[PDB]
Amino acid sequence: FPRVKNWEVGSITYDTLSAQAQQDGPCTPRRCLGSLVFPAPEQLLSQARDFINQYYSSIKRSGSQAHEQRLQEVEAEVAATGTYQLRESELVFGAKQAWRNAPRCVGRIQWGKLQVFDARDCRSAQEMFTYICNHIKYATNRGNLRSAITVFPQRCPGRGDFRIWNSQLVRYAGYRQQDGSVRGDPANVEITELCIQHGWTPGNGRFDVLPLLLQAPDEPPELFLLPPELVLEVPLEHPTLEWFAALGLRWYALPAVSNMLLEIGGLEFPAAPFSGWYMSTEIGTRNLCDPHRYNILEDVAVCMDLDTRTTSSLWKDKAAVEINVAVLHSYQLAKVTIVDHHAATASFMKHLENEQKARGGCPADWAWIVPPISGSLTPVFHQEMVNYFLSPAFRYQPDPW
Amino acid sequence: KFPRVKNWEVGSITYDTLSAQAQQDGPCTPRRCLGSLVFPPEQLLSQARDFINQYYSSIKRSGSQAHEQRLQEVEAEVAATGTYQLRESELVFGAKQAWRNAPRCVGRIQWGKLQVFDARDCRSAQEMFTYICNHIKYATNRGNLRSAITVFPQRCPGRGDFRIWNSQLVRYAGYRQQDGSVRGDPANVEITELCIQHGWTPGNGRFDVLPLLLQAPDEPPELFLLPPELVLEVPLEHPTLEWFAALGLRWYALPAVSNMLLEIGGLEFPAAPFSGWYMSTEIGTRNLCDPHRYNILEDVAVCMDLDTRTTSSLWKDKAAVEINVAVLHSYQLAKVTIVDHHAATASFMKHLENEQKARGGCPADWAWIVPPISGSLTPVFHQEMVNYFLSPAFRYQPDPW
Ligand code: HEM
Ligand code: HEM
Ligand SMILES: CNCc1cc(-c2cc(C)cc(N)n2)cc(C(F)(F)F)c1
Ligand SMILES: CNCc1cc(-c2cc(C)cc(N)n2)cc(C(F)(F)F)c1
Ligand SMILES: C[C@H](O)[C@H](O)[C@H]1CNc2nc(N)[nH]c(=O)c2N1
Ligand SMILES: C[C@H](O)[C@H](O)[C@H]1CNc2nc(N)[nH]c(=O)c2N1
Ligand SMILES: [Cl-]
Ligand SMILES: [Cl-]
Ligand SMILES: [Gd+3]
Ligand SMILES: [Gd+3]
Ligand SMILES: [Gd+3]
Ligand SMILES: [Zn+2]
Repeated sequence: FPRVKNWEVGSITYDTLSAQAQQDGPCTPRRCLGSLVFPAPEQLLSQARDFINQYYSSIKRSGSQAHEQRLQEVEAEVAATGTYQLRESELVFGAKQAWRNAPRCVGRIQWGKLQVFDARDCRSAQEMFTYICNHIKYATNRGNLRSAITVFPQRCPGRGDFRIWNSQLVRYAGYRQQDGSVRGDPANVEITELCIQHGWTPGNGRFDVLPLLLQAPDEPPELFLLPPELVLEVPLEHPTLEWFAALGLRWYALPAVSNMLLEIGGLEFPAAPFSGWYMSTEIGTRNLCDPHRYNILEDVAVCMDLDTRTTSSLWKDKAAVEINVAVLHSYQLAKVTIVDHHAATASFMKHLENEQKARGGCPADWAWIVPPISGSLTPVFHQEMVNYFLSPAFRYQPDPW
Repeated sequence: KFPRVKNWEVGSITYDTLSAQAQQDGPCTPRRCLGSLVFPPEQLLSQARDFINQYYSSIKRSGSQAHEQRLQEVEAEVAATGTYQLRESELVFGAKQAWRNAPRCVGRIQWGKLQVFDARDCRSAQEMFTYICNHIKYATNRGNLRSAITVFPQRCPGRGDFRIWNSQLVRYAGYRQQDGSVRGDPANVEITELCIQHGWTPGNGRFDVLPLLLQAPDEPPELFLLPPELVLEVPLEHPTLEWFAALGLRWYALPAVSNMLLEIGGLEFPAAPFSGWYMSTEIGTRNLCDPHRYNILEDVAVCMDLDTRTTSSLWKDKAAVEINVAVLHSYQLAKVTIVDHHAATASFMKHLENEQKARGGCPADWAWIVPPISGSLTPVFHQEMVNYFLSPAFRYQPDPW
């Protein structure tokens, strides 16, 4: 059992939960690949059996009458149909556990507070869009954001997958330019090209909200525009740098990841978009300051009158701090839920403590948990962490194109 | 079997073929990644043979006269004595390789430029002290710092070992109180209590340079007051925050790690202090702002009149940046070599590209290469890395008590 130290306090714990790590990661004793971004009925049965065991533990009915009945039921159904169906309460529990198990998620203190929308009866891409609009409406909640997941029908033999082609429900277009630059978000060049290639009439702004490409089984993807008033956005201003508003920067309220696969008890939900609220560094630091994203850092430092001809002035660090201040100020002014990296990492420390008592450990990916600015100012920097894969889980999956 | 390694800022891909050589198993398994953990008789000939082959390939002299001859001499030496002595040039080449192979070292672009003082004829703590003193003065060089290592005698069976008890050659005292808490550096409370217990008269201050505890084989250590004119220190001031000087902060010029064990070709040097120059975040972020170190962050933020009542003002981030500015400015004013984390990480990316061409990869520990402030503002953040152990190497070792 790995010994885990907190270097700020001196605390020492043992991650006994990692011993139950089901699937295998990318590291070996020869080489750690922890920094890489992207590292049969009998086996369906053992995964299902384990998840059902998990579910009946959570309802304090382990080894009980209903527990055996469910195990027998699922085996009977896998024997008869090659698969099985989750009960509604199992789906809710499994979606929460998948969030709880997600090693790169700093917001997991919230894991038990998740609204699960059961769209497993969804029939078409048109119904899928309605479900998604309802998800967006509920989760946004006029700025008082609520964590939610909508679960579309599971992968099943004989039919194609439901897929949302967009990586998030809200994404800004990225248009390749006349010279070769990107106008808008360069992370979204590919999905933007697909939307146009699928009949979308592009804009030419820097913050054009993309349409959804929604794929019903064995169907080409279908284009759906989001009603402008469903997509809550936050114009970005800075509390003391009045010129900052003239940058015309915006970001959207709702982080809704839509391209990940939800795996529960061996069943796979390739379309299961989930959303919470932002941590300000995702926007201020990564989306706005990554060189390959909006890349505003130098322009902001220039406007700040910082000396950008030498690195030792720390103009990059000063400008990024003020971009993050602007993000926090702007979301608070708009009354849109947002958490700064200090509050978020402090709450994650409480999550690790809760999880140590609850399960004997917590899967955590240090390099993703530590914020991209001011890392060692947050308590998670000084916390050793053990990264491993538990199921139920959210998994990356190939793009459908 | 050759890890794909992507740089996410540029999109470029390489393969780490060098990882195929990793001798010492790291702490990770397919089951769980332990990458964030700080600290996770003829065997001698295999490592000697290997290291000798490394030497002769590096000088384009593999499979030619002097190579074979040297292979026999170590073979005969170990047969006749159970160990061997490194040639001068091999001690040199081995020290540079252990530095080159140090996965957590961001300054490895400098690995070819290293001054190696051969102290293998040393005998007694008095001899150590003048060797250490020669090193310190050469390395300090009136503030024009020069990377150096002094290699005290290797380890042999049946006889005690040379050890420096201090973790660094320059450490500040840590004094407990009428209330447990510490004045000075809390990192060094332990060695501070050993020095006092071995006869040193404790000062009262927050920046008393500790005396050295030097240990000749099979002897209790001997205290040594470092010549005060040989410990170059930098008073910390800020270029525009006039009151920053009044905080009385200082740091020393020379980072000289003196508790690590140098291993070359099977031989072990438990006393081999190496030094370079500081990266500014080490002082300004970790040493001065860690909660368990000097923990000055709130004191500077009070002086900057920052709103410390709400974490979302990012007052921690602002105070941290100014402390780092103060470090860089002070060292540059004192004309003491220092490198900021932007220059240091840009140089490390150049080092990665060089090493890719030279050796087919580079052991790099992402969590330590990425600086503790403004992580994603530096290029190494966006560089995937592979971590593994190559020989020769610097290894951690137990405290000699
Ligand atoms: C409630 C507020 C939430 C916050 C503040 C938050 C925070 C974060 C952040 C900052 C990341 C890293 C993103 C990046 O840097 O690209 C992340 C990843 C992630 N989050 Fe959360 N999140 C929240 C809610 C949720 C919810 C509701 C779910 C699912 C039910 C979820 C599941 C995930 C997953 C799966 C990842 C990727 C994890 C991995 O690959 O291991 N999060 N989260
Ligand atoms: C010349 C300027 C140098 C700079 C700026 C530099 C920078 C650094 C930094 C920032 C660390 C991280 C330590 C920490 O944060 O606790 C480090 C670690 C380390 N440095 Fe360097 N360093 C330099 C030279 C050297 C030299 C000359 C040697 C040895 C000959 C060396 C060997 C090491 C080793 C062995 C580690 C720990 C590696 C590990 O445990 O994997 N460095 N260095
Ligand atoms: C930072 N933008 C990209 C990104 C954001 C998020 C994310 C997701 C949620 C629910 C909240 C939040 N605050 N963030 C999750 C991921 C991924 F891919 F890891 F799941 C990626
Ligand atoms: C700031 N932490 C103290 C610390 C500093 C350094 C270090 C060493 C050298 C030669 C240069 C530098 N700039 N730093 C190396 C280590 C260790 F032990 F990891 F090797 C620890
Ligand atoms: C290459 C490196 O692993 C990559 O840039 C990672 C590092 N840590 C991260 N952490 C978070 N939260 N989000 C990210 O996108 C990344 N990117
Ligand atoms: C727990 C965590 O691994 C630990 O705090 C590490 C993280 N990265 C680091 N990186 C550097 N350069 N120095 C350090 O001391 C640490 N500490
Ligand atoms: Cl995002
Ligand atoms: Cl240090
Ligand atoms: Gd003004
Ligand atoms: Gd302009
Ligand atoms: Gd006043
Ligand atoms: Zn690992």
